[PDB]
Amino acid sequence: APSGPFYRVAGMSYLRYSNICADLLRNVLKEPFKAKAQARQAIHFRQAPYVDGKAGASKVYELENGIPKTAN
Amino acid sequence: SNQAVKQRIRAIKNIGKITKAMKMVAASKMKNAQIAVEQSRGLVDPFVRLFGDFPAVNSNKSVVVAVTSDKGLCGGLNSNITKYTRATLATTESEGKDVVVVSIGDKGRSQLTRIESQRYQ
Amino acid sequence: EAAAPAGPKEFTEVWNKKAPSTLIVPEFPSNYTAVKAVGEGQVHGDAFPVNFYTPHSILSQAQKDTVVLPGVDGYFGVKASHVPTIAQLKPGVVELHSGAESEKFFVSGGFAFVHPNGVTDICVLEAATLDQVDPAAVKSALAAASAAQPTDEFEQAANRAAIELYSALESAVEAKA
Amino acid sequence: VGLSVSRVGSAAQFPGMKQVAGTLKLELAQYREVAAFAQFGSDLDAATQYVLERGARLTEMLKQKQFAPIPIERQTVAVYAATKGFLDKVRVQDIVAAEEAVISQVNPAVFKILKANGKITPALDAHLKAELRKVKLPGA
Amino acid sequence: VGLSVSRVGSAAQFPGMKQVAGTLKLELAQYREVAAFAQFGSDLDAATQYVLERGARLTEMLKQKQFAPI
Amino acid sequence: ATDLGGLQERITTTTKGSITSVQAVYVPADDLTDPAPATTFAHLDATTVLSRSIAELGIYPAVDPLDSTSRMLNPNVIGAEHYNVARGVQKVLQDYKNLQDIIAILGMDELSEEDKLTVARARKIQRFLSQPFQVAEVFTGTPGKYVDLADTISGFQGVLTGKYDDLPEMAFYMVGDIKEVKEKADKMAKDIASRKEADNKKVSEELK
Amino acid sequence: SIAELGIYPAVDPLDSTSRMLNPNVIGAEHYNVARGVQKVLQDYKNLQDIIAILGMDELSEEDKLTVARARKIQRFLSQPFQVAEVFTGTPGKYVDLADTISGF
Amino acid sequence: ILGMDELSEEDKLTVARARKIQRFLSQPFQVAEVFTGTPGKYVDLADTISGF
Amino acid sequence: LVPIGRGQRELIIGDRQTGKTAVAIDAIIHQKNCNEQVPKAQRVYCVYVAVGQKRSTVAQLVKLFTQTGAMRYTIMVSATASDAAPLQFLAPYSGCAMAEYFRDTGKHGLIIYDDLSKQSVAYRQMSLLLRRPPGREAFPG
Amino acid sequence: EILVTGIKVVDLLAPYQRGGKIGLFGGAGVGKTVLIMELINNVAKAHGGFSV
Ligand SMILES: Nc1ncnc2c1ncn2[C@@H]1O[C@H](COP(=O)(O)OP(=O)(O)OP(=O)(O)O)[C@@H](O)[C@H]1O
Ligand SMILES: Nc1ncnc2c1ncn2[C@@H]1O[C@H](COP(=O)(O)OP(=O)(O)O)[C@@H](O)[C@H]1O
Ligand SMILES: [Mg+2]
Ligand SMILES: [Mg+2]
Repeated sequence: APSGPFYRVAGMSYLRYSNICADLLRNVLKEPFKAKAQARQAIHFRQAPYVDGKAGASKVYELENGIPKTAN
Repeated sequence: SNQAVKQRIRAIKNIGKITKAMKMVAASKMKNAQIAVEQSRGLVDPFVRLFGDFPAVNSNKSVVVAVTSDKGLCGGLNSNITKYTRATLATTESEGKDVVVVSIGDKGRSQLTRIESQRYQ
Repeated sequence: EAAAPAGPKEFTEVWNKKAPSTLIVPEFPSNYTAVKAVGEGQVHGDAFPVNFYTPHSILSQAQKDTVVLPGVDGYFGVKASHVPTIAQLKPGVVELHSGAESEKFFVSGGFAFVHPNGVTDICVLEAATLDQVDPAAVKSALAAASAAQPTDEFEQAANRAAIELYSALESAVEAKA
Repeated sequence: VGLSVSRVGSAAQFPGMKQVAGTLKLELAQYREVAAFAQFGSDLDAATQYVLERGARLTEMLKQKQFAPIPIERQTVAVYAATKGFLDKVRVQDIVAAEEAVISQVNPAVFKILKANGKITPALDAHLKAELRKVKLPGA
Repeated sequence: VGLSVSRVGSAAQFPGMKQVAGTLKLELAQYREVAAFAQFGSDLDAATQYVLERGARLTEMLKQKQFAPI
Repeated sequence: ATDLGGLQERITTTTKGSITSVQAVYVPADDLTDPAPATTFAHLDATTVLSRSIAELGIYPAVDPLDSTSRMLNPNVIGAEHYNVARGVQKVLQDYKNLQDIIAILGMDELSEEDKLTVARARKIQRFLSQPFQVAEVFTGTPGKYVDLADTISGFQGVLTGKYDDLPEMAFYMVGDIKEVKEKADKMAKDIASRKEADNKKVSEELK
Repeated sequence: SIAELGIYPAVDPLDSTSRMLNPNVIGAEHYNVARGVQKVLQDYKNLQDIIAILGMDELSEEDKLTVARARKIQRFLSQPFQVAEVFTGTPGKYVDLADTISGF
Repeated sequence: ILGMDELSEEDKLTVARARKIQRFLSQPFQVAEVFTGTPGKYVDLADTISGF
Repeated sequence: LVPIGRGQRELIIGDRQTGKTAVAIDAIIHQKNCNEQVPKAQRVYCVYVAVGQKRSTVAQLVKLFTQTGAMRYTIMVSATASDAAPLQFLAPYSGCAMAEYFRDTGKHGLIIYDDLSKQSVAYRQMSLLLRRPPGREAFPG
Repeated sequence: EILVTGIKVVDLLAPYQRGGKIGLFGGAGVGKTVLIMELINNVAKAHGGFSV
């Protein structure tokens, strides 16, 4: 449907595109410096849609390999 | 009779060991996480230099997030911004507009779903 | 038209009516930034303040005389008073110059502003100096990238990003001066 | 340890113990002030975790089974093997072999010289430090 | 309830009550074992909270008036 | 017990006359378990235990609401509406007493939002039990307040239901009725506006 | 306080002592599982001070394991009695000696 | 819990003062000089006040 | 929760004005509701022993028993606070002997020794004045 | 029968019987003479009989 850059027409937001390029730079570093890469790459949080003001939902992320490059 | 006050003294004595250990745990964490906050302060500067800072804008839809804590021994932090949430939320919403209230940290999901439950998504 | 002037010192007037006086006025991020864009200055010659940033690291806040940025329409240099520019950057080498010296960070993307008061800001997400990259992993990654082409458009958007970043990194390590 | 006193003190103890147990009771006293930090997960200033792992292996140096008293020269070596830093920094699954392995593998001449002199001389701790590093425990 | 014991237990109460007061006696103990953890209020995995709404509905069951025995 | 019981059994209402006796009982070193106050407790219809720690808060009369009892506090004697707001006032004051050491060693920041309403209401009714006396007006200066019975039952319905969560805690302190807390909550906000009132200058009086 | 958790027989596992608790009498494998149980039960008694302040969620799974094991051991020291079936309802159990050493 | 580095200027002059006040509260004794070598000092009150 | 039995001794213990008499009064009131219902031999004959109480509390309690009809099955022994110390000492035994008539003849009794903590104080007064040597809290041995 | 005293904590939580025994338990300086003088001030003037 939409227009814009190649990520934006593929449903990919800018924050996911610029993070996919970000960790792909971190994957090819030297091992003294790649040790400091998966520290700031790991995503560890959980979310819950509150559709009612009453209860939550689910969706928990334990990704230590970065932002999901797969579809969403 | 006289043993109840003796082992209650044992209760308060090592609570004074717990909360003195916990204060240094939080002081070591505040020390090493202080330099990460100094680094991230740089990148917020080019955007208010470029896009400005316009709080009192008229919208039809607005997402307000409240960044609270997760564990709750912080003592007057997560309650203070839920005062500052509604002090900021009500002063900007008089146009009959939509509002989504989000919280980061589950001390807000215990605190904001009873003061703003209709707008908590 | 400018008939609706929002702002930080104008937020206080609506906030002294509906919000109680028990709470002091909430802070705003402009109260922590000394440097702005529309108030002129900061050049006074041939140097201009350059602020190179990742979200995790302030890489420079010094004053340089030439900044070479990898824009999406190609590399471009920024001298002392460049035209005000919001330039989207592609994967490439940000090159800082103060004189005879040069530091070459390879960035992953992310914009670069030049402001009407001559200040400039480079806003990237990952900036690796080229001596922190080993080239043996780079060509084995582009060969892993430009081979597998799934028909899902979310992956070929990620594949084009992998192709564009690893190619510019390969040419960044063969272009030693 | 904090409540047990000796008013005679170190003036009536073994001189080979007096130079070794002087730092033993200080590092056990540091361990008592950091005793609440032992139950924590969020580590502290590895200057306090240095106390906490060394102190908690110093208390195991003072455990002892019933109706088996130890000669004094075998105690001063086993406290030398914990106060001078020869501690079980190996992952401490292997306690049953390595606990008694000091006095059983270190050769018995260093107990005869320590008993007859009553003191770890400079000519002896160099062989104590030589003997302490060649502890075999090869089943582990 | 945590301090009031009886030496007889069974065979000295109503047999109909003995079927329904057995699941009252321990279920009030599950109410008291967690009431010393009602200051944090995180009420995890909906178990230490579920006994709170049922344990509070059993103590209000036993409240009764004066000079009106049932 | 038989000396005190010999004296206290003579003070009764008989069929030919009533004695409404009010006795002050001294507890000897603030020990209510001392054998002379403990013996007297069984001889009375209404005990009003006064507390040294309530008086150190400044609440006068220093009556412990969770230690004072009466045989009249029965719904078949005083009516069910007066009785129910007495037992609800004693319910939230006991719930505030159960929180008294969590609020001490952890502060009010860690209570629930339904227990911070318990604390704020019970901190209001223990100021609203306070009252100025017509015999204490000499040494306190404030005039005494006689409160009628229906003004107390209706006033303590309101702090329990939540009709006066707006008002500050100190507006309830040392006032007679629930009318007087509203007329003191105004005066506490007339007074913080009176800092900006006027600049008092005394002019030209040296020759008058 | 053992009985008020509903654990019966309400034996304090620490305050109980015997002359037979000796590896020269009952053997070194009966002895070490007795001392191993009292070690994890004393460790749980020293952790319940900080659990009521924190919540037993940050103990980093070496003291979450010694809580989870000691809480199983407190229940596994309880036992139905044959003389107590007439007021609790469940039939009593005789446990043999080898069947409680290997079970613990 | 924080460190000697971030102490204030008027809060680390007192630390440099109180550290040498408490050194100058110590004193060698004449009765202890028979086994410690350093001779003992009798300090008058006029020299104690001005010295502090 | 705490089920009583027919020959069982059950203590009602608490502080002052916690409802100890009220539990025992509700027992006696409830037996009158059951005695008009059971066949003639499961009837329970209550005895209230009022030791050390004031005399107006006892009359306030007889008034509750005759207006309930519980006074048809109830004996009330009352050695009040004005009575001599050997009368309050002896009134639990006087009331138990009256209640043992029903136990020894095939019927069922229910005795309430209200303030058995006040019998021991009356017995302590006798023993200290017979110059028997005192013990814990000056009680007799 | 109730005896109203005009005191909020007395009329609400522990009401006084019109012909009953009333105790004011106190610990030297807590106010049980000021309370008993206020009861003289409040109920003795409204009483029709004789005070002692
Ligand atoms: N179930 C109940 N519901 C409501 N009120 C009750 C209940 N039980 C007792 N009360 C009230 O509690 C007060 C104290 O009760 P009671 O006199 O039975 O206790 P007590 O301990 O025997 O007193 P004392 O110590 O004076 O002998 C009484 O005024 C009574 O009306
Ligand atoms: N209702 C009250 N209002 C103000 N102050 C009071 C009140 N009751 C007592 N006080 C203070 O408490 C003190 C004790 O008074 P008093 O009743 O004479 O002592 P006691 O209770 O020991 O007989 C008085 O000096 C008075 O200052
Ligand atoms: Mg009674
Ligand atoms: Mg007086």
